Amino acid sequence: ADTVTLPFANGERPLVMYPGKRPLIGLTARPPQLETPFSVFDEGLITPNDAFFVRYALAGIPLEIDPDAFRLEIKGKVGTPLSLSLQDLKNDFPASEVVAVNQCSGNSRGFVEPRVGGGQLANGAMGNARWRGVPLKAVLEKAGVQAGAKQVTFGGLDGPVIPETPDFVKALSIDHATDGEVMLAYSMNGADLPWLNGYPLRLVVPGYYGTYWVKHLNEITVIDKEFDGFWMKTAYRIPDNACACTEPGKAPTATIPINRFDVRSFITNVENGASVKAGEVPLRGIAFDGGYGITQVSVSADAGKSWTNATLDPGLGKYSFRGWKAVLPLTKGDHVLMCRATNARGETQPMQATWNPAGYMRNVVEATRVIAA
Amino acid sequence: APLTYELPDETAQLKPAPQPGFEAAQNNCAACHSVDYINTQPPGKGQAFWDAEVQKMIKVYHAPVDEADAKAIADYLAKTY
Ligand code: HEC
Ligand code: MSS
Repeated sequence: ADTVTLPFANGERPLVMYPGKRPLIGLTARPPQLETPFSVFDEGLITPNDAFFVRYALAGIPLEIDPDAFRLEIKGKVGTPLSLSLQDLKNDFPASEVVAVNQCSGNSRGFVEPRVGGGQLANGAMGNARWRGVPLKAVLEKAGVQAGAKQVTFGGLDGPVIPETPDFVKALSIDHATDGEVMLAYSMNGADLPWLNGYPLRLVVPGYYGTYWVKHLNEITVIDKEFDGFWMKTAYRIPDNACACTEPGKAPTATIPINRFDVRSFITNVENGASVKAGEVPLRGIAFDGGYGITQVSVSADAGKSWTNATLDPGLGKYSFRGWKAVLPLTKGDHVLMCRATNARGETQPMQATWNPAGYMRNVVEATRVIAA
Repeated sequence: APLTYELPDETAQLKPAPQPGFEAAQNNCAACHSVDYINTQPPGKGQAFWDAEVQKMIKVYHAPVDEADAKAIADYLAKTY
């Protein structure tokens, strides 16, 4: 039936409908991987549950869950091992909330040049939601972390089809896990987690790439060494340098795990070749970073020759999409519109795209050609 | 009762080709994941790309593919995609 075409080579995808979801861009069926149509980001600041993107590494996702039998296990280098029900979590601990962007490591990989292998995503593998749950800090304090603790590993209900394939397990440093922001989220936008977004419980790691946000989370292990599981040691690595980048075609000499978002911004109310009325053209869109706050968003209508200051919306917190609005004088004819954001620690977007072998962390200044009449 | 989730039908198929690697890819490349993983890769990447993809499936994810089939699959893919 319905298809879309993403604007890169071999960009054709089916529009697919999953239970509880609107039609989305189908990347893969087994495991399910769904990208959000770009138009959704112009609908409002919080991404709806039924539009939220889905990424999974392994096909053995859970398809039947009894929320009453479900237990989160807390173990390893702790005083008291814990076995917690969802009712335990909701009753015995105080709740927190955070509005936070979840974005895949590989968001926008389809735009990387030269093209690289992996999930060929446009910019729709990101979303912003109100998350509610228990700060991991409080669960870990109850277990009683031992001095000696270095890292916390996180595992979920999903599993590899073939037992030899490495099971999806991630790690955070102990001081990160106990920071008060890392959350055990049982709620997304005031509802239970959509199935494919990790029902009944997921890790939320504000300002960090999505790979850490472990879904169907059932196993937390405090360890006193570095975790050398495959999804930390081999997968999700970036070049160990300031641009997280190498010369096109070159492998890095040193790598580190992907960590915190770089600064991004988009224009959401217009897309390539849109018609606008010559004169005062109203633009709007979004910006986000790794939790330092957006300081400003500049807009350009002459492909980056000159810049206008956008007006920032009232914010929903440092981890949320930050909205912005601008009105630009446009003469009749062609214009290449750009936006560029900078954050409170002075990070900004490069004008020219960088590259790495994985196609991770793209944040180049986005250009949108419009026609003013 | 538990809650359950109903996935829609899987419809992704490999492009048919006369090469023997087509059949071999059908028998080896759909066991862990759908083949839309292959269909959606960047186009015209060539021999080295697909050789590396196939080898990674075998060495890292432990796909039970033998050497003759690995070559056949990689050649089919580099020629077809
Ligand atoms: C289980 C042992 C596998 C078999 C059999 C094959 N592959 Fe696979 N593949 C496997 C995993 C765990 C993943 C990661 C999926 C994710 O969502 O991260 C993949 C992915 C791919 C891809 C996507 C690009 C990439 O990550 O490298 C491609 C193009 C791919 N696989 C191709 C492929 C082929 C050609 C196979 C037959 C030799 C094959 N896969 C079998 C695991 C497994
Ligand atoms: N359990 C689990 N979890 C998990 C997984 C898997 O596979 N599994 N994935 C990741 C990723 S990788 Mo890349 O970096 S992004 C991502 C995220 C997403 O989310 P959503 O799906 O909800 O959206 O998730 C996360 N989590």
